[PDB]
Amino acid sequence: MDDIYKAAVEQLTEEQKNEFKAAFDIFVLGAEDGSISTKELGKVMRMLGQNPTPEELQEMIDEVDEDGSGTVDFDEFLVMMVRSMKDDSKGKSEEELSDLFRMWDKNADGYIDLDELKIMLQATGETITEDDIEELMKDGDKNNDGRIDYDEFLEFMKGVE
Repeated sequence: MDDIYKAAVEQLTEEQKNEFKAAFDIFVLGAEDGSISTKELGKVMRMLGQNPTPEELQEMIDEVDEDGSGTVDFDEFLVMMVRSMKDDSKGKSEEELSDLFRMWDKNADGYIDLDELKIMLQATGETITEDDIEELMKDGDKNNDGRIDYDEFLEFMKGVE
């Protein structure tokens, strides 16, 4: 069963790449080739903050090792990593968008206005004249709204952040 995963890995994001070498480097501890033993494959999951099950793992390799080596290589890990992702109830970017929405909305309205837009100037430092504040608002507004909602706000940063 490699195809079922090939679809998840090919559709995955660069994130999985960082989280991979990030932890992988820990096990290998900066070595030439540190293949995480299957028996440890159950520990790597717990190290990623979660409720793994090393008891079921033994049942997997017992019937099929997906290779018959006894160790965990790159592909093996990358596959298992996403293998768990399957069937879940928590996977959205909104959670992260909520944070930003607040940074650009610190009052009690829940909408990014002209005054909330200029805030960007401080987020970067100092540059351009007031025209920058008006221009921006014109690039995000003037579309029959008069203001900047969430879907409109998050959509902006989703294309430049």
